[PDB]
Amino acid sequence: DRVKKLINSQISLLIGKGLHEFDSLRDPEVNDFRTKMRQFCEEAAAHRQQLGWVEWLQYSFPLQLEPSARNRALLVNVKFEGSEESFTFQVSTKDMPLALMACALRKKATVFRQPLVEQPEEYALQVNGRHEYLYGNYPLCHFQYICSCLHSGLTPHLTMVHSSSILAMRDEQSNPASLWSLEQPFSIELIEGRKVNADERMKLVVQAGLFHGNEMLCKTVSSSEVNVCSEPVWKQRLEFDISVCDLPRMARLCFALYAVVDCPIAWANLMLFDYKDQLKTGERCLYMWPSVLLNPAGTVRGNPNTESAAALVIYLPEVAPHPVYFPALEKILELGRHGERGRITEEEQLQLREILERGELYEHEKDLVWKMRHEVQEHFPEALARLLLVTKWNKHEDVAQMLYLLCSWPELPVLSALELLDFSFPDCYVGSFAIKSLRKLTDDELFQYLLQLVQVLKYESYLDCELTKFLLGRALANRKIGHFLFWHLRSEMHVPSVALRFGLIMEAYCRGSTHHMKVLMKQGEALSKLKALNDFVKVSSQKTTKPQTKEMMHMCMRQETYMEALSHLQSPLDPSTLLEEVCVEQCTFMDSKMKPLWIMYSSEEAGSAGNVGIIFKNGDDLRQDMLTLQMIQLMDVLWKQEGLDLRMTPYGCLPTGDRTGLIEVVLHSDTIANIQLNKSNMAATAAFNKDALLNWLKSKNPGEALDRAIEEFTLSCAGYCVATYVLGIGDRHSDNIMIRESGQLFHIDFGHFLGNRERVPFILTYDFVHVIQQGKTNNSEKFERFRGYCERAYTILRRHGLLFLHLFALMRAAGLPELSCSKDIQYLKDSLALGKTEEEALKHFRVKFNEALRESWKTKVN
Ligand SMILES: O=S(=O)(Nc1cc(-c2ccccc2)cnc1Cl)c1ccccc1
Repeated sequence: DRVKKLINSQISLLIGKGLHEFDSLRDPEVNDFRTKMRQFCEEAAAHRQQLGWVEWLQYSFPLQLEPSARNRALLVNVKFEGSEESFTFQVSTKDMPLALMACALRKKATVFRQPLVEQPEEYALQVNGRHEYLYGNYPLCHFQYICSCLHSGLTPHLTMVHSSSILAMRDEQSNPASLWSLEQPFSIELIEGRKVNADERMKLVVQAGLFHGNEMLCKTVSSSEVNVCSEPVWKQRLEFDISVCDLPRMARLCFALYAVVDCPIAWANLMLFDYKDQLKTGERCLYMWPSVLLNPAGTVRGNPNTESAAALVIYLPEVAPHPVYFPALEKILELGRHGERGRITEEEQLQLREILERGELYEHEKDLVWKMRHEVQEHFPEALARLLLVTKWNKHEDVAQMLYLLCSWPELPVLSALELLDFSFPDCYVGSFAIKSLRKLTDDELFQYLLQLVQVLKYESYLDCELTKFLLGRALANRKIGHFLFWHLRSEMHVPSVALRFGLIMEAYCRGSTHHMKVLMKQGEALSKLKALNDFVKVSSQKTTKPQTKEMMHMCMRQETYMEALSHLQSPLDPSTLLEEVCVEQCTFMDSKMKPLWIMYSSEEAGSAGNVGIIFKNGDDLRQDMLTLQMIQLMDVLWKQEGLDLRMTPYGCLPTGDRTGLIEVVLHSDTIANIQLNKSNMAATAAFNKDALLNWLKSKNPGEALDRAIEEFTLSCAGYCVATYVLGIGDRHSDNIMIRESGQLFHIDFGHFLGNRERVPFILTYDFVHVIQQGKTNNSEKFERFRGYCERAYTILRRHGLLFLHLFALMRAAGLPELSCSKDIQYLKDSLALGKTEEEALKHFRVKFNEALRESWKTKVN
């Protein structure tokens, strides 16, 4: 009672929408989702509270392993929980956590003078001051943390945590106690319009279309030209060239209101069948969306702003004296079960094999694929997507035959399934099949494609769908998936077209984890304080000097409310990272337009690893930066899987709200511009500006350490050269290129990509060529090693080109201005040269790299 009320108020606060607003809609679809998903999520919670302690570690602290894992001597520091005493010992990189734990237990038994009761099977290793653990049958070098410690030269710091301490964690965090006979053409009545705004010199026209995804089910139909006014009256029948029996389940009726002398005013879409498969009848008031002509990919829910929105009043006629439902799967299978099998020649079989292993088709090739659909199922099951595109979705008998084959179709690889989630495959059985083939995704693969799967939610026609249930069950079984599902949904609550669906998904999730809701509320409280702090800085910076604005910012941070809200939270960029004590004296802001905040933290328990920073940005849209950074991280994963480590810096970037988000601070790094300022009285002051970077690296890496710093520079430079080329990242200058003290180079501020439209050439800078060449004019041994790294990295990506295309195609749903149409994805097809052999593509890359070298020489000549 009292606790249910508190939880409801806490969910309302967290999701940024009062739960009463869901009830105020008196919508049965909203109500059924809330009830079904509350039940499904609470069952997930009860399953969790009973997990074994190692399974609970898999839930809460999923393993962070090196892509390769999916000899060498090592020093490790181990302490036991609650002890100020630690033990430093030598293990091998090939040793398993259990060997290290048994070594720590022998040390404790000798130091505490007792033959211990505890066995190493009773413990897990926590990374000090982090929500990260090392457990399982994996050598130590396979863990991201150990791998990171080895490369940086730092000593791993671990805590032996007993099964009883993990079980106390689990307990503390528990939840509190018949259509086919209807042959008449499809038709509607266009009654009237309301709240219409347009030039009175013009006329109003309503264009109407019937769609199955992106494809027209028949020709579009227009109303008559009526004079422009606030309340236009049509009262006319619009008839389509499609029988009511041929309407597919996922048929959408799309509208566009416009003014003619073309002038787009608004658009609205609706599904012809409801969420309970009933064919819609009666009057419908369609609260239209402003047009930026038909928009089939647009949401099928009305504009919530009923006070200002233009509205179309339509009538769906009563086609039968009884409710008509879409036929059940059993009746569809019955109809599709019958149909002649393909009996063709070996030559016509060779023409079919040529096109199925090939990508648009000619009409005769379509009729052949459809004829040979049984052979597609039995010998080319990965060509399901081609066959689905040749199916005539506007003929219920052809759809029945396709659906019969699909229900016996073998499970497809993850790559094929991601393609099948595209809006070009709108059928709910195709969608269900795609999800079934994605269930085999590992948590690491799911995490990698989470952003795209969340965007796919904007294509969903109904609230209760297989994709939401899949995403919810996977989020409730893995805290890190849960974390990022919440934030991707939360960051779009200011968008009216998704606020309902997203708010309901977050409510359902919260029912499944009360503790995690409170952890996320703490993150929201910090973000709330950061926004108020940033507004103060924006105002102050325009009136006083930077050291004055910085002092006032510190004073505001020093307030009890800010110190409490800003300290002891999980990072929204990484729930493994704990943001403990805010280091006020170290906090600052950037001189740029939006004045982003630089917030520093420290943790005594994590030591050096607890020294972390976050950038809070308000005023810019960070979605494209996040997508680019995720794509670079995917490149890094793919290269490491072929044994190529290009020493990339895929730092965190997370939109959290309306033009609001966080960026991970990469410590011990500076921009090329600051280094190239060539300031006097510094360790890097150069005779020639070209020496500055190398002198800076020399000062950070004394003696023998320079060699490895030049090598890290070369590797990351090859990785970023390929990544910016493939992704079309332009506007690259000295202030958006950074360098780490280790020698690693990385890119920041990714506002423009995919050539944005001017095709971006491969980029080579003489300042970077100089470091690669170890400060020598001619050093083709070092330069050509660099070109080899570029070529190897490029050819690895091309081999996974389809994965990038499928993910970028899913991202079209994001609404990013630079990722709107097929032209934007043409850029990625061209940069990866996928319509070529590896020989023709490598030849082409060599032409572009040599062209970039000749361009770079225009700077070398001087
Ligand atoms: O305004 S900023 O603070 N935004 C930003 C900073 C970083 C960043 C990340 C890891 C270390 C360091 C800076 C990444 N992306 C962006 Cl858009 C910035 C700082 C320095 C140069 C230019 C822009």
